[PDB]
Amino acid sequence: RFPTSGYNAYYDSVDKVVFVVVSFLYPYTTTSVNIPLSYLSKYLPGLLTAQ
Amino acid sequence: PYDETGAQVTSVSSTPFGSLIDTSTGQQILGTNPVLTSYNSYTTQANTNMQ
Repeated sequence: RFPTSGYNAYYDSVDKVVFVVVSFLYPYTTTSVNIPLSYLSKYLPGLLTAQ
Repeated sequence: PYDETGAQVTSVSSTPFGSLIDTSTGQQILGTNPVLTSYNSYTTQANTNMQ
């Protein structure tokens, strides 16, 4: 499961959806890197409107 | 005139077209519209094609 503390749960209130983004697959899981906003505005039409 | 929050002002300032709030998915309308460029040279370009 994802953390109960030490996380970020983002609340897009324009699609009204609670999302968490985590770096997973190969190669690098170890080497955490912030996930962009760019491809996420694709897949949520409410990060295509507002924060 | 009387403004929002119960103030009164003399001034009018309008809403600008292409930064309104849509009811389409609760979005925001584009900065360039067909209606925009149609009016941005309305002198010919409001007379369109048949319409």
